[PDB]
Amino acid sequence: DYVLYKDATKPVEDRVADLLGRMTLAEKIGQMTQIERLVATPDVLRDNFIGSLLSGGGSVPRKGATAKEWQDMVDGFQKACMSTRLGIPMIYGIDAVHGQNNVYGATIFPHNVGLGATRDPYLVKRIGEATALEVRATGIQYAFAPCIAVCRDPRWGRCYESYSEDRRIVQSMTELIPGLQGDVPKDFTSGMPFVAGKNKVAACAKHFVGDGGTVDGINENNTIINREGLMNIHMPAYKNAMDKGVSTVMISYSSWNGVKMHANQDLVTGYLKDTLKFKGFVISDWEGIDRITTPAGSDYSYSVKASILAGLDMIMVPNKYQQFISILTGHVNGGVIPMSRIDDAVTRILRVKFTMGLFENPYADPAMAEQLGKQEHRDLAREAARKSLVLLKNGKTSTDAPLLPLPKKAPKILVAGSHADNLGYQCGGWTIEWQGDTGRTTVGTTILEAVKAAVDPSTVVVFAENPDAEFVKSGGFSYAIVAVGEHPYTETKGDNLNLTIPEPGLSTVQAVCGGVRCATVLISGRPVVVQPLLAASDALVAAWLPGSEGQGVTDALFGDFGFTGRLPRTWFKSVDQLPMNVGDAHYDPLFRLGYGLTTNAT
Ligand SMILES: *[C@@H]1O[C@H](CO)[C@@H](O[C@@H]2O[C@H](CO)[C@@H](O[C@@H]3O[C@H](CO[C@H]4O[C@H](CO)[C@@H](O)[C@H](O)[C@@H]4O[C@@H]4O[C@H](CO)[C@@H](O)[C@H](O)[C@H]4NC(C)=O)[C@@H](O)[C@H](O)[C@@H]3O)[C@H](O)[C@H]2NC(C)=O)[C@H](O[C@@H]2O[C@@H](C)[C@@H](O)[C@@H](O)[C@@H]2O)[C@H]1NC(C)=O
Ligand SMILES: *[C@@H]1O[C@H](CO)[C@@H](O[C@@H]2O[C@H](CO)[C@@H](O[C@@H]3O[C@H](CO)[C@@H](O)[C@H](O)[C@@H]3O)[C@H](O)[C@H]2NC(C)=O)[C@H](O)[C@H]1NC(C)=O
Ligand SMILES: *[C@@H]1O[C@H](CO)[C@@H](O[C@@H]2O[C@H](CO)[C@@H](O)[C@H](O)[C@H]2NC(C)=O)[C@H](O)[C@H]1NC(C)=O
Repeated sequence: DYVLYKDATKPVEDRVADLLGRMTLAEKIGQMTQIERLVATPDVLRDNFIGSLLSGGGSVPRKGATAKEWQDMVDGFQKACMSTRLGIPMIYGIDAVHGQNNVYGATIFPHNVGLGATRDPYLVKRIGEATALEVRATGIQYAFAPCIAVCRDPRWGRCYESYSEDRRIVQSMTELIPGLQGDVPKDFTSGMPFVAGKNKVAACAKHFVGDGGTVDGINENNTIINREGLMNIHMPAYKNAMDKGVSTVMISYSSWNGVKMHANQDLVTGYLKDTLKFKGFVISDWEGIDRITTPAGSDYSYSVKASILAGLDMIMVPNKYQQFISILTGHVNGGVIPMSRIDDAVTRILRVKFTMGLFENPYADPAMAEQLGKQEHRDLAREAARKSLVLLKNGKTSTDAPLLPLPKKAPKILVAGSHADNLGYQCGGWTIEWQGDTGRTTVGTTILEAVKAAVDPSTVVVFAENPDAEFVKSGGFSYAIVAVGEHPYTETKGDNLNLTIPEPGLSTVQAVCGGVRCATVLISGRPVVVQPLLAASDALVAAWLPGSEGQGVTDALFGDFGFTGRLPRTWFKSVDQLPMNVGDAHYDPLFRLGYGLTTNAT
């Protein structure tokens, strides 16, 4: 007879209920399973009724693969899923944290900390829109963004993924969600999931909760703070996410007062689900449940029980699905985990899938392939890059002539530094590779390239990665642009207790600036010991991790636009002051939050 759940003209809730009521335990648990593409097969996906696949950092079908290659890969996995008895389409997830960053040729936008410096939520919203198009351009329908952590200690390797240390700024930036998913209807209830259609993607608010408040900025560690602070600082943005209809929420590896988030039923079910009324699905982090126990995985059975009972709906296994599905099946077959729990998880997962139209459009649209790296997106990124720059110094003394804007016409100029012509360094972590990379890893424009594309044709441009003092003094230069900073990093490989950029960097700035007036471009995902760099430079700009569009940097250096960016974090005098945020009693910053010199277009 008639099959309600397959009827597109029927309400989401009715369809969910109809489909759920037909599912077997194996099919229900399968929906709760998310596996890495590396361990997926048509048989595996079909036989285990897999509900979702993801692509971890760097997990690509081929280096430099095209948009169609991605679409083909996703579709291949989908055909397998659509062939099951119920034909429930899978949702493919990926880390498009600043563009479809794993994908080659994809537009790379400035990382969040830089976006916070723009104080322009609408811009961030437009980036979310561009990002959705580029993610769908590769056939993917789910982005693990935005990260709305409120980084409170720069020593955190993931601080660049935090818009600001001030939650009011992080809140304003949740506009990325409607950009990615689309604007929610005027009626809309806070907490319901939403996705406009096949041209949008389901978003993810992560990492619930307090991931940006770990002691000493140690990643995945403990966040020691009263419930007032937890709710005053780390919780606010999630409510905005609820109001804007975020589709999913990922749990944090971090603990809150000794308790693992992946096991905290009070917050996940009690607060997020019951209090906040979140109706989308809650997903774990990469082996997040394994880490509930220490050693990690030392009691996977306990890990599955604790996390599921806590309230999580989908688990990012993401490799040993056999064990996950086996163990969870036993716990259910044994009464250790009630069917209501399983039925709730599946309800939430199916609600999200029906709502976003996955049952109507399970396959990729070949016509979206051109969206990947569309010039307009690059122009947008370029704009974001420029607007995220923060001018810290612009003249050695109160009476010096302002160095920036620099003249586009000069006899001979010098571009130098380890970050002057290194697209990978410029993009930072979460780009092509998980930990990011060095060199020309994708399609873009380096600072050196941008400079050459901006100057007058009569202007001779010379490049030196690390020239010595003499080379500069006898070079007959009019001025120099030196770029230096941190190297790409992600998560733990990024935690740093000394926060001083690697060498050569300072030496290059001192050697260059000693020979000719200079403008130092500091590439970093956070504030770093900067007094020595300021000492040597005539002008210095904090460019954060601008992304693939280097011209955004020169658009400001050469006066096409005036600097407008303002520090989205506190800039410390020394690491021993940390933690140290705006509003603290001992607040003695080198540059207070909100600081930013300005200039006007020529
Ligand atoms: C302040 O704390 C930080 C973090 O604790 C510390 O940096 C870390 O230092 C570790 C060792 O001291 C280092 O581990 C070794 O890494 C080697 C490879 O490292 C290169 O490649 C990775 C990416 O694969 C980059 O992240 C690294 O920055 C490094 O990159 C190369 O760096 C050189 C020097 O500038 C440059 O000429 C190359 O072009 C560049 N190439 C690349 C790939 O970009 C391994 O082979 C080895 O087995 C260890 O695992 C960490 O990687 C590093 N963390 C990061 C992200 O930088 C920092 O230490 C200072 O800086 C490092 C780079 C090194 O020069 C130290 O001697 C120096 O002291 C520390 N600073 C202070 C104040 O002590
Ligand atoms: C927060 O971070 C701290 C510091 O990284 C964590 O402490 C560390 O905990 C691990 C185990 O969880 C300790 O590992 C050692 O392992 C060997 C065997 O592998 C064992 O013989 C040692 O006795 C020890 O367990 C490590 O020593 C310890 N580091 C120190 C000195 O503090 C802490 O567990 C993290 N907590 C949270 C909330 O994540
Ligand atoms: C020169 O630059 C200043 C600094 O940005 C401009 O003033 C800002 O203008 C923005 C809007 O463009 C306002 O939101 C800010 O409040 C202003 N900042 C302050 C305190 O001045 C100024 O309009 C620019 N003038 C020209 C001719 O471009």
